[PDB]
Amino acid sequence: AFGAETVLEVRHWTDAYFSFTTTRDAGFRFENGQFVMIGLETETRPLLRAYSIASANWEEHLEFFSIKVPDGPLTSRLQHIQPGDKVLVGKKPTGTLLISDLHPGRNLYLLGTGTGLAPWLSIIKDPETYERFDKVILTQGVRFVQDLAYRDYFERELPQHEFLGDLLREKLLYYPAVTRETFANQGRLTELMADGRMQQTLGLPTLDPANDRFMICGSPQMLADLRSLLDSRGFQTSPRIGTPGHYVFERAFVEK
Amino acid sequence: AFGAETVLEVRHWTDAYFSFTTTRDAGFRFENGQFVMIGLETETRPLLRAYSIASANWEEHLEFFSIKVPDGPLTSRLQHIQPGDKVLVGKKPTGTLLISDLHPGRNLYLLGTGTGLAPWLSIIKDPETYERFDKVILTQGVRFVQDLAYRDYFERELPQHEFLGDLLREKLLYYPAVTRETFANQGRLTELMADGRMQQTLGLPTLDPANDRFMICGSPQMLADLRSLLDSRGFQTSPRIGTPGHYVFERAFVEK
Ligand SMILES: Cc1cc2nc3c(=O)[nH]c(=O)nc-3n(C[C@H](O)[C@H](O)[C@H](O)COP(=O)(O)OP(=O)(O)OC[C@H]3O[C@@H](n4cnc5c(N)ncnc54)[C@H](O)[C@@H]3O)c2cc1C
Ligand SMILES: Cc1cc2nc3c(=O)[nH]c(=O)nc-3n(C[C@H](O)[C@H](O)[C@H](O)COP(=O)(O)OP(=O)(O)OC[C@H]3O[C@@H](n4cnc5c(N)ncnc54)[C@H](O)[C@@H]3O)c2cc1C
Ligand SMILES: [Cl-]
Ligand SMILES: [Cl-]
Repeated sequence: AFGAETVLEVRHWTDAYFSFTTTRDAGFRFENGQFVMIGLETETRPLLRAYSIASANWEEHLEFFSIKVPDGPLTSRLQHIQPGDKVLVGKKPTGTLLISDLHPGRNLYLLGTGTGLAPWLSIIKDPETYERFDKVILTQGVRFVQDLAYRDYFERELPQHEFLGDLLREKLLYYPAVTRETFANQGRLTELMADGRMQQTLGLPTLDPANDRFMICGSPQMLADLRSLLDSRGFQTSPRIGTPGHYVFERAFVEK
Repeated sequence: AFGAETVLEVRHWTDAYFSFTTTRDAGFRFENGQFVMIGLETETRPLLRAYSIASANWEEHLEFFSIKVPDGPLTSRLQHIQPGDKVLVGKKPTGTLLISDLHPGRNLYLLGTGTGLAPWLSIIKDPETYERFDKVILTQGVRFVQDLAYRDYFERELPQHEFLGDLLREKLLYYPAVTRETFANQGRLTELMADGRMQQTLGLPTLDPANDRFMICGSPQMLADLRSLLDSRGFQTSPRIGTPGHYVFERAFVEK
């Protein structure tokens, strides 16, 4: 059920976040935005947790973007992985963060906090994302400036993607947000959207249910707050996988 | 001079050939087709050898395609590398296998035997290769059918390259050759070209110095034989790096 894959590269962003890549089974297929069970072998039972696949389905490796919880059963150990180590990966990806469950639209907003950024790494590398949308707004809301992950990638490297680059300079807009200190965009994503600061910064029109589509991935609080905002502006959720709406959303984690 | 990189993936083709990938230094730049010194740390002095870079310069990792010599000082050890191991990689790539040293042409023939295939893995992934040529003929001459490396990649996977695929189906022609047993294309590359079997199979015209360009990488014998053939047909070699000709060539190894 859970075959081992091998850890390739590992990068630590902060004391709380790190990324890693693994090998990918020949028969492993997924839709961009989906999550899969991953984990570790132990002295007893394997430790297994849901993780977004932070890479596109056309890519040769898998990537994961992970929290580090000091006493978390999985991540207390996962944080110490090294190239060559084994990480268990499931066979059955699933999840709600699918552009196929978004009604036709013009602007695609990817609203993520913390590790909620993970599925966006997949989505922004899907060619179909750009076939369907005029603008793709990539966000990450974090606490401090130093917490922003993949910043150089988004700001410098991705606009040079030998293959996606030309399109990305035209369509991909990066909007980092920081809560706990002064910054160009200071606040929760809900607050930056509530008074239209996000749209003003990006040069986009006031939110409109006919035009704007959302994918939302974050804390229980951010999901509740953003859903309340969008619902109050006339946006309708996708009610289940396979049924389209103006937005889709998925818990980045649960407060256990 | 020789910083360590980390081994990522390893694949054994036969008892005599294997491939591996490594991390790449942020400041490491190269022209497609070039070689670099690589090697291993030891109990004394590092073991260092010239290796073609078997990947394109736009890619995030390096790949190498290696012989296994039973009592070879480097490869007796290199064959046992595992994910996570360190491989030394030089800073100063060089070499003659540069499309920039080919006069304008129509068809690009990549004539390789054994590990001579390595630089072609770089060249066939360079977008500039296809800007400059109507057809790219990818060869590997080997002894037995089972020795052909990357066969599924060339025949099945590469024509589906999410980004290079459309172009490759149009322009990339794979021509495997085998000497020691019956096969669609049986013989040395020199022999398959001497009587035009290669051109007939591929549906290309008789060799013509105005139109056909060659990059040649292989054994001392194959280089001598192919140069004699091409020279007798009026093709002129590039005399040095930076001065263009109808063909370029480089030793895949030396008989020590
Ligand atoms: C659909 C889904 C997708 C998920 N995708 C990811 C992902 O891409 N990356 C990832 O790191 N985790 C993801 N998670 C959370 C993940 O399943 C684990 O909870 C996480 O690996 C921590 O495991 P643990 O055993 O160390 O801590 P656990 O005992 O699961 O969690 C303990 C506490 O850690 C905190 N926590 C757990 N995960 C996070 C998190 N991601 N961000 C902030 N705080 C967290 C919460 O306070 C939680 O109560 C996802 C969860 C679900 C349900
Ligand atoms: C410009 C250049 C590029 C090279 N690129 C590559 C490359 O991409 N991949 C690679 O494996 N080697 C390549 N080589 C050969 C390489 O430098 C080493 O010789 C090889 O790694 C074997 O090292 P060793 O110490 O094990 O054997 P060494 O003592 O170097 O060689 C001993 C014997 O092994 C045989 N041999 C060595 N290399 C090969 C080979 N590649 N194919 C068939 N027989 C060989 C010869 O009989 C040689 O006399 C290249 C050499 C040069 C000069
Ligand atoms: Cl929020
Ligand atoms: Cl030959």
